Amino acid sequence: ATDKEEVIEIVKELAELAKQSTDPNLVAEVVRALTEVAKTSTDTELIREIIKVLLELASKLRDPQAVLEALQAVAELARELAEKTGDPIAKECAEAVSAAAEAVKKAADLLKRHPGSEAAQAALELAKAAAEAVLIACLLALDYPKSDIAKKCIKAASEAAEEASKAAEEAQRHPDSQKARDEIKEASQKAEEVKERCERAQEHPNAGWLEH
Repeated sequence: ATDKEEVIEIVKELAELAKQSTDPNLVAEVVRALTEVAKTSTDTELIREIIKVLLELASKLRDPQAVLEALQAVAELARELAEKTGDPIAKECAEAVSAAAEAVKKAADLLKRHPGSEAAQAALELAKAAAEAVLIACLLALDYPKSDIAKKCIKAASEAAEEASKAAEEAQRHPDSQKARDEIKEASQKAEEVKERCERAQEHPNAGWLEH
């Protein structure tokens, strides 16, 4: 623990390095390593910050296995962070992430079985959009746990995760239904708007790449 900011700078190098690698084993190690630090740290703000790095990483990983691995880790640390801080939102975020990962896993599994089912393609898109909404909503929940914006965007993003799971259920039953495709796509647009509305609410640091 040379310094709280130092370790924070360390994980970012690991996070950025995780995105650059094209080998799945090395990425899984980065998650496990990032998960170990937070699992051993007694500094909630350090844990909180590490989760934020994991949220952004899941957004940028291009391997489905690595994404789910990132979402699982976020769920784990978020649940631990909620118990420590006794903060309910951290629990809410943890549940929403798990709901999001599950729908993604369900939809991706289905599409593999019916690669030509447009309704199945629509279901995966909804699960992806729902997941992104959860990621952005968790980021607000962690930064502004007291804000009502975070309360609303977590409730909506959580809602999108339940719909994403229901869409995968109907799609499996009716892989050949155009109506089911249209409904899922309609629900997908709503979830995408949630993500965009919540993203606009977050405040980023006025620190350009060149300054740091």
